Amino acid sequence: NWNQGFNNYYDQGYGNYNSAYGGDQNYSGYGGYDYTGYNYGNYGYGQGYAD
Amino acid sequence: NWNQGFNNYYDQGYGNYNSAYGGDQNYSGYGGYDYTGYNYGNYGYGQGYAD
Amino acid sequence: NWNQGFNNYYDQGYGNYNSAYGGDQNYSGYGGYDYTGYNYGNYGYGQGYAD
Amino acid sequence: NWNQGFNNYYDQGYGNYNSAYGGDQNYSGYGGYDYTGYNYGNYGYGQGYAD
Amino acid sequence: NWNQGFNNYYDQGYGNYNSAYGGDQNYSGYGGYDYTGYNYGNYGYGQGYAD
Repeated sequence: NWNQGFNNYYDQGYGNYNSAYGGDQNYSGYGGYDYTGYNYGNYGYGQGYAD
Repeated sequence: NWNQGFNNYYDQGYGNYNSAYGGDQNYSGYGGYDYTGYNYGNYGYGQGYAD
Repeated sequence: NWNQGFNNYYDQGYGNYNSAYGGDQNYSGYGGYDYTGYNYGNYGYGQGYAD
Repeated sequence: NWNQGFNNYYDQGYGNYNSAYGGDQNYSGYGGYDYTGYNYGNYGYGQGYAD
Repeated sequence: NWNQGFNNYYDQGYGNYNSAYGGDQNYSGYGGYDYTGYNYGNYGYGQGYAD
């Protein structure tokens, strides 16, 4: 028995679920508040940043 | 038994589900509030940023 | 019995769940507040930063 | 019996759960506040930083 | 009986849970505040820093 629900959210509270059943879950994004992010990663074929 | 529901949302509360059954789930986006994001990643064939 | 729910969120409180059932969960992103992040990692085939 | 919930969050308090059932959980990201991070790691095939 | 919850967070207090059920949990990231981090580690196949 694995439980992650039965949560109550008020005002501006939120909650996100990133799940992978029978696999591997990879997280590489951004979260939080009052931040600046720059994405240059390579996820397909080639290069992300060319200098 | 895996549970992630039975949640109550009030006012401006929200919740997102990113799931992958029989596979791998990859997260590379942005979340939160009061942030600035720039996306330059390469996801297909070629390059994301050309300098 | 594994429990992670039954949480109450008020005002601007939030909570995220990154889970992987029958697999490995990899975290490489950013979190917190008042930060600046630069992503140059290589996740596919090739190189992330080309100098 | 393993418990990690029944938490109360007020104002801007938050809490994240990175879990891996039947697997290994790897953490290599950033957390906290008032920090600057640079990601150059190699997670796929090739090299992260090319000098 | 293993307990890690029943915590109260006020203002900007937070708490993160990195767990691995039936496996090994590896931590190699950054935490705290007022710090600068550089990631060059190799996590896949190849090399992290090429000089």
